[PDB]
Amino acid sequence: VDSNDRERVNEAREELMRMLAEDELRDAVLLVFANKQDLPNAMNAAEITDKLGLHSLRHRNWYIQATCATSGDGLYEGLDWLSNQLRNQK
Amino acid sequence: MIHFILLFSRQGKLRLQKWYITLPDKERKKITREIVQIILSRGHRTSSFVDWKELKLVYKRYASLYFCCAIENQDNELLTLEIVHRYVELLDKYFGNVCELDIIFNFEKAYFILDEFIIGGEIQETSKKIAVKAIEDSDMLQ
Amino acid sequence: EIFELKAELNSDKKEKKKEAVKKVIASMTVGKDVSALFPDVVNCMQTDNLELKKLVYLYLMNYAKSQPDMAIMAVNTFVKDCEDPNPLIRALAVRTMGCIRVDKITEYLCEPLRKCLKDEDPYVRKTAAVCVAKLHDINAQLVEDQGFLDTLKDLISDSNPMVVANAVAALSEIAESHPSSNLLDLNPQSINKLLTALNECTEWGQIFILDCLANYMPKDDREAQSICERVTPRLSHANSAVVLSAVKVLMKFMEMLSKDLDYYGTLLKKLAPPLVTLLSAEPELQYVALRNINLIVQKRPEILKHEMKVFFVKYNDPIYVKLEKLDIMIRLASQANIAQVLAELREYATEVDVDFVRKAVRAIGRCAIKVEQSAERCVSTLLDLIQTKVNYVVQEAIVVIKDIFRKYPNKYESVIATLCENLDSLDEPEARAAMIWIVGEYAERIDNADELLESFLEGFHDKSTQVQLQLLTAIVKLFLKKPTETQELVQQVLSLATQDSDNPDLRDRGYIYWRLLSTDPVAAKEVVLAEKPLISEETDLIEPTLLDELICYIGTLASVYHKPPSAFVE
Amino acid sequence: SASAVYVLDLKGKVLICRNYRGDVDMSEVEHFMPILMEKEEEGMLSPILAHGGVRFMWIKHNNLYLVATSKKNACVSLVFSFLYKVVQVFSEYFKELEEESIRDNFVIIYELLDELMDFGYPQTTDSKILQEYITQEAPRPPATVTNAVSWRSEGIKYRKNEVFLDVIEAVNLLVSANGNVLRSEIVGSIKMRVFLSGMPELRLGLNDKVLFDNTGRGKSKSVELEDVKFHQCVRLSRFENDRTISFIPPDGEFELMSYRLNTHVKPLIWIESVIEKHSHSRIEYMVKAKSQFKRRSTANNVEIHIPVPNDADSPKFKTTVGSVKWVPENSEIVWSVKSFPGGKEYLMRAHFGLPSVEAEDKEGKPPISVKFEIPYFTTSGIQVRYLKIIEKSGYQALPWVRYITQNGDYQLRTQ
Amino acid sequence: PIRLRELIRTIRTARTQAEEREMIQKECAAIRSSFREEDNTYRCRNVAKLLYMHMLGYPAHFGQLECLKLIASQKFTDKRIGYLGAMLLLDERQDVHLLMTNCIKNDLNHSTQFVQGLALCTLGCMGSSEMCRDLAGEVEKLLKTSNSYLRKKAALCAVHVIRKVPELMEMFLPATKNLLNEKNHGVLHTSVVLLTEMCERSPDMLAHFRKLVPQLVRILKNLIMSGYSPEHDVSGISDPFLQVRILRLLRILGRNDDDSSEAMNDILAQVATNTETSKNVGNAILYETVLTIMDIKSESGLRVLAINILGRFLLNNDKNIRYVALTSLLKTVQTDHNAVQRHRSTIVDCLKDLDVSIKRRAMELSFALVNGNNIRGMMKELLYFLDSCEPEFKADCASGIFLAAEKYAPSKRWHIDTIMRVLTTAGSYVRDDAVPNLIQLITNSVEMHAYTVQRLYKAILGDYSQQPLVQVAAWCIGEYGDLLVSGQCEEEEPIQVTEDEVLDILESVLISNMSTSVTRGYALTAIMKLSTRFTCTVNRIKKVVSIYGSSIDVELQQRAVEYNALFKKYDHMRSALLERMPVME
Amino acid sequence: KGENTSLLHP
Amino acid sequence: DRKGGSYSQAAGSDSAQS
Repeated sequence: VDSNDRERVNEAREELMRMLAEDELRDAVLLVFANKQDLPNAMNAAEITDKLGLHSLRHRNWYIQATCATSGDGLYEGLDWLSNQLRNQK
Repeated sequence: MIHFILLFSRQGKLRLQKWYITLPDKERKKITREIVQIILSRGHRTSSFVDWKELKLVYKRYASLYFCCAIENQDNELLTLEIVHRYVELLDKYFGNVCELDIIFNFEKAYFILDEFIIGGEIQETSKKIAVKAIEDSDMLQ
Repeated sequence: EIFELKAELNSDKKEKKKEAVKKVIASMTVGKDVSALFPDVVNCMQTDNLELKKLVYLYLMNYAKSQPDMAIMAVNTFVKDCEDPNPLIRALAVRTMGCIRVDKITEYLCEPLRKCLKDEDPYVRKTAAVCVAKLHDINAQLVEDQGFLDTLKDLISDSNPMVVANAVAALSEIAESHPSSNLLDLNPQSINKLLTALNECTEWGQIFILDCLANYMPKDDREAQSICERVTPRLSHANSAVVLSAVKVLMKFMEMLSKDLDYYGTLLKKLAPPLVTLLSAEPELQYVALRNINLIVQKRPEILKHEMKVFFVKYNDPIYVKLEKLDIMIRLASQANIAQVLAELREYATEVDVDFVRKAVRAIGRCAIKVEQSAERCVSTLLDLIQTKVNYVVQEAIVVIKDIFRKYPNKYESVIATLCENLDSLDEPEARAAMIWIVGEYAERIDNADELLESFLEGFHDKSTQVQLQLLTAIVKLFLKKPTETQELVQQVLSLATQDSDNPDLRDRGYIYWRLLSTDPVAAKEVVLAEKPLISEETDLIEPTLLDELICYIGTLASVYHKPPSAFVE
Repeated sequence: SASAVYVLDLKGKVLICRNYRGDVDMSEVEHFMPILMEKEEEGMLSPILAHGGVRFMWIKHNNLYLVATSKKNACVSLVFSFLYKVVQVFSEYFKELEEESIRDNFVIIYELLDELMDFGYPQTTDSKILQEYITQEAPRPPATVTNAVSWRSEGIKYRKNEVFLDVIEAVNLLVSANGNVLRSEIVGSIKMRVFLSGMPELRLGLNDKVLFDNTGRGKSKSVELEDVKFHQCVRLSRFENDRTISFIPPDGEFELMSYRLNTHVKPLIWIESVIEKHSHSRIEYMVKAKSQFKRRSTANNVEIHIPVPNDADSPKFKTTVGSVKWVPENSEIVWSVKSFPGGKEYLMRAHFGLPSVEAEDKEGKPPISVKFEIPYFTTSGIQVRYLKIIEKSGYQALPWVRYITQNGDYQLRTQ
Repeated sequence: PIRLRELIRTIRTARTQAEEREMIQKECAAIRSSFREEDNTYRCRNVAKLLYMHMLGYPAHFGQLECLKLIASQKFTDKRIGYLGAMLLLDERQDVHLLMTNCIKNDLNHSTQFVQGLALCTLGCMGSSEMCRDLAGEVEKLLKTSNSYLRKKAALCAVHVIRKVPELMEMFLPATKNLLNEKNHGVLHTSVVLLTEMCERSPDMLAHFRKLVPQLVRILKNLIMSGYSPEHDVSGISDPFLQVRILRLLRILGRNDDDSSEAMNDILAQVATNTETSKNVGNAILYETVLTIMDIKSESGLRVLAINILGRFLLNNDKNIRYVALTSLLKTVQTDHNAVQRHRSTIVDCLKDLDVSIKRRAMELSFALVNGNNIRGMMKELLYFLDSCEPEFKADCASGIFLAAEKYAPSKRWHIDTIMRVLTTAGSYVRDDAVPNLIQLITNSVEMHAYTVQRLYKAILGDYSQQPLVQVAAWCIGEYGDLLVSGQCEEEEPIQVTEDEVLDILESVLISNMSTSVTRGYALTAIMKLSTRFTCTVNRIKKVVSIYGSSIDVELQQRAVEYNALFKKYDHMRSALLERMPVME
Repeated sequence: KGENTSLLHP
Repeated sequence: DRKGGSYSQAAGSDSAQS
């Protein structure tokens, strides 16, 4: 997502919804990455999810993760979550 | 600039094709069939030049398989024959005693030679040995 | 090569002569000009072996026109071989003698033909029957001089029904080229005798014993009834051509039968099954069967009126059968099977054959025009097909709607609204003109007719002559009907069609329209926007004169093309 | 009235030619190939061509086109019948119809062509009779050709007298995409292989509806054969008079009669198929096969062809019974079943991939065709009653026959 | 993963087209199955097999994304296969080449000199109107480098972009400046081609590109002097490809200037005599030099030498030489028209030659050489050639005869007679578009109408299957019925016209089956106009018009209804709108 | 055959 | 045995109809 563009947030949400309205991509779990986590205008990990209504994705395993492009914090947690969602073993 | 080049056999089968114009596939397929019919319906003393749809289609077959081209009506005609002869010599030298069998099986090499020699309908290298060295260097890279 | 072959063929060992003959036969088959050694193979002709004489005869026949001069060294061999006790050798000699197309050889061949004409051997008589016709084809006057017609006529009066059939075929061939002077026709006794051998003739002999009756004409109902009583059993023959010949003979004989008797109904009921069974023949015979049904359907349409399901095209049917199936269905289209025809045509519009799609659209239009009880269904089907967004389908449907509106436009005002926004970007000249004509003629239910004509007025000077004329007519009609919103459009059309328009007919039409507009615009309503009379539909039924002669020509090339037998032969 | 019976090839070479009248130049064949190429590339190709005033009417064989030139208004049906008889003779003499025999059997091919037709009129076409005067490995012609009986050579003697019959059924079904059956015709075919001594005069008797009505037994199960086409051996006058089927069977296997009647009964196999074709994503094949035939009969080798996408790839088959194979050569789902008991119901759920990029041209919807072959099952209910084997010498024949039910034009229109 | 050689050998075993299709599909199914699994090891073989099948005439649209994936790969064979697939199965109308811009940009800065070459070649061969808009920035970067193997590719890419984008040539002017000193022949040839393309594109760079004329002249002189070289020496000709480009550049430059023409005069004079034309290379070089000289304002002596060379080449028995000479003569038609008349016999002899191209060139030269003095003499030769012309050359000859007659017709009677003869002899060869031109020509002439009308009536009663002749005759009758029959109101003495056969001919044409619905309209218009022009046989065409109002043609039905309404309700106003149409050019 | 022959025979 | 149904013996005539 691009939380730094308010005028493009609606377009990004519409694009995500159109891409989420396909009958071929069903096994692909949702992976929301909060990019551009360096400006004070960026929202939290729940305001963006509430605006996009990620909870209204039936049969979709979504997970929001805030990653800082300049530093790199939160990338490892997102990778671990993706690995846990893909593999269902020890 | 050469609009297209089509290596076709005497039986009508095409062994090579390279068109420099963005045309539809059905249109391209019809054009190829019409060219094969016109060339296949011509004698041995037709001057090896045909003005098909305002395009000087020149044909010069050195074997059972013939060759064809499509140059705009703004350049010389013998230049196309010289370019065809140079390409045939380069193809013979790169492979070694080039024959019909090596063309169907080695069409990938012929396409690479054509790409390294003629680009966009225009020529890329006037010499005959520098192109061979460049092709050998590209192939030896793995 | 050639020298070695000649040396081998000029040897005394038969083991080399047979091989040389085989090589000579194979070289000619392989496409080799072996006519140069014609005089060299002539020496090795009179041989006791029968496997070698046939090859020599075949080479001589195939090498007869090329070297007529060298062919004079074979008459003695034919004369000597025309008396061998073995019937096979005599038959081969008789067959090879007539095959030689030499003018200086056929003169001396009359004596062997006369000797073999009354031969006891049936194979020899059968061969001589064809040889007489072959000789008469080359020299017509020679056959008359030799007096073979009298001998040919008595052959029908003899046993060996295969020989009788061969003689009948030869007599028919001779009479066909004859100018009809001294016809070989016979009284009912000869017909009865031929019928008595018709149940004994072979598969090919039946067609010969059936074509002769195709020229005779009965004079009473009793003779016709008796002839039909024997022609009926021919409907159960495995040969698809024998069934066709029997059907043609029955149709010809039905021209003298009386419908008041019960024989006409029985003949009609016993022939539908034969045509139905013919529809299940080989794919090549399918075109011939369809042509025969079409040629018979215009004469007696009460026979196959209930046969509609068997006219449905199959998925594996050939293109030449698929095209004829639509025509057969259209010729048999009625109100009883209108729904079935519409359903079959709808499935034919989902195919990939562009010619097949155009034929299906034309058949649907013809069915809608022929029957007015299913016009609404046809219009709905056309609208649904147009809604599928098919370029060829849309182009065909435009012409179909244009044709339907011209015939029954009284209650076609509820379809113009859907056709108003119909992807008018189609560039087909046969569809743009139809759409323009429909808009101009039906410019009452379309509230934006003036706005739609603007897109077609951009290139009216370079669109086409028919398109330009249709646009000029539509603009004039719109101006006459509604001159408030089309006041400037008429002036613009007059200026573009009379000033920058170089079409002679188009220029004349524009000048006439301008003169009518400037003379009396009120009279233009009764002059141009007048009620045209009923449009006479193009009748697909052939003329009764050609159909009567077409009935006699059944199963020949004159029936498939539906053309006269004298308008196609050369 | 053919002018020259020739044999062509797949490259335009005339394998064999045999002119019968000479009214057409031998060089006219060279224009047949270009004319055929022009006709096929414009949708106007036909088996009967036209080179000026010369017509080229011919059929297509396995590897050759049997073209026969003509100039006058000849009977095209006669030419087609001659071509069919020649094809049958070639099949009877040579086990294969390909170029390997045309260039190898020229010694006997020329003799067969010369003997078959003279001046454009065929005179002898019986392969069994023709095998006695023209051989590839000559005495006087047999009297059978001159005699009226030209389909049964006299003097045939066998140790036993066995006549094997074959009542082969042909189930043709034309089911529209709406779910209704349009063309449902059954074409009977009694093919017998007679092996007897002498010249027997078989007197075949079945349970015909017309025969039962004439006798007065029009109340039991009688086949209502709309069309009955007997062989050349069957006497037409006897059948027309009182439905008497009397004919002398030939020596070997041949088609005696070919029944053809419509059927108003429910289909033996009911195929409920669905297509869940996602747009460029995937597709589903909810195909259900319901056997409406009797449970006592088993349809050997059930093969219901299901036309899948031409560009389908990565296929998966979730079926119930029978092997499911995807054949890319034919571009269809071959639902192959070895044994299908009557009343059985096999359910299949297909699932295949599809490229993201759309195709350039439409592909059409070929109809689903089943290949069921149920032995010992007569759908029309026709049962053979008697076969009067009469011989002058006098012998006790042992007639035999079997009933085979298969699929004919058993196609099903798709959605 | 079967190899390409094995697939080719298996395909060679296919005899029938239907069996070959099944065999190709057998491999296509496996290729699709391997591509759906995202195979990365044996992708080159599958790509080669798919390219071979597509070249065989089989559909391969499904093999589009796999080429994009292989293009952005790291292996060299995979990259080459992807580039070949993009060049072959990819085009501007594919709609899938938009994503290849990123791959091209990524490969445009690669360290390898071969991957970048493949990417540049792909862009040159399949450049689109939008990829060049986002690729022009990187193309100029590679054009200013010193890589000889890359300079030729950069020049070709820039030329392809300028051809695709004519508005982007302004970004190439500061990149090709001072680039004529390249030692390599390929770089010089690419620079010359780029300069010629820029000059032919816009004339704004002609002034800036006309200053380096001396550098090109010196380069050409040095190449001519260096007659021996290992490379570029074919049949004793040094750099024929570069020489042809130099000659084309010199012909395209100074075509309307005197300093530029005079600067290159010495080089043209030296090359016009110091060149060996024994081989085809020399003949091509001579033809190019002659073409450059004819299109440039050179000296008078150069023209005599060019005329002599053309005359010597025209007598050459070689068909290619004859075709080249005919093309040169046609090009130098207006320029030096007086000196071209000396080969009239040679041009006429070319019409009887057995070469389709040679015959067409001779016919074109004869048509373009028609003057205001040789028209009468050349008319008989043109008419004889048309009667003995090829089935596809009859329509062209008929159109050329009319075009020549309309331009420099010696007189109106002669032009009309020639047009009538062409119409009566052309038949099914005259194009329908020439009918409006003939009608306009007939309407413009107001002095000869009776003679043309009588000829049209005589030629129309014989045959009616000629659509253009019939349309012309119908229009002539409709426009001049007052002159065909004079004083024929009632019964008179027996003349050629009787006022009855004219209406019968129109009725037969309307009812004739050899009508395209266009001559029928002209006949109907003539019948309608014959109501005021002809007053002897009146009230007779009205019945036909009423009976013709129920015709199957919608336009024909409308025209019949309109004529009948005027004839039955506006009998007095019919003559009020039947005036002669105006005559324009 | 006619295919194994060289193009220019050099 | 034989695929397509076992062959069965046929009668000589309609014994029930004389």
